[PDB]
Amino acid sequence: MKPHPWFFGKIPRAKAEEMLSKQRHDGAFLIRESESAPGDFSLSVKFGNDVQHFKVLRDGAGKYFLWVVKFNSLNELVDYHRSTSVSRNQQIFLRDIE
Amino acid sequence: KPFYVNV
Repeated sequence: MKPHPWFFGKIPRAKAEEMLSKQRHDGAFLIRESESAPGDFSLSVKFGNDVQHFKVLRDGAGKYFLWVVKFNSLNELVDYHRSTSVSRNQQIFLRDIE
Repeated sequence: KPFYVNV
């Protein structure tokens, strides 16, 4: 197997913003470890000339989610959002960084 | 504080 190209570990929100504004495609994303909330993960995605940040939520049963659909791992949440918008008002489908 | 589209 190959490592995932979307995990960046603990990088500043600003650095994620910086590198993502330079991407050419909508949906370009990365998962980072939140510096504001230790133990939390954040999804940073580019759409248009904008860069948005989503907090990966975890519920009482230990599952991950953004809005309503729950998953068992960050892997599945990410893969599911490659064909389901990550936002309720814009159609942002995750696409690997390039 | 930092803000998130889903929070």
